[PDB]
Amino acid sequence: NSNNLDSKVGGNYNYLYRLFRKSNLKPFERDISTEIYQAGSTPCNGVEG
Amino acid sequence: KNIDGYFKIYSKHTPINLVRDLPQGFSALEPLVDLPIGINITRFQTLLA
Repeated sequence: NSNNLDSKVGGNYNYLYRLFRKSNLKPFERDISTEIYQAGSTPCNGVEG
Repeated sequence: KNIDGYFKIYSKHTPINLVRDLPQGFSALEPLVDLPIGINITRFQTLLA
């Protein structure tokens, strides 16, 4: 645990993760692309949809 | 070769005497360099002088 080390009362928002992604990944792979994932059947471009 | 984040470099240098063609012969390939990089690679280009 690292509760007292980095967690702040304002909420340590530096700890990010990929929650939405098109497919499962192969072992030993990393991804840093940040494109907006079409979670619905409609396509969407720009900055949000 | 690129398998599981691992880039394998095998080589053989040979003195020859031929102007255009690929000769018929047999000599195995010793491994030279492994690199534990971890990139998804799809294309490659050689570079001349």
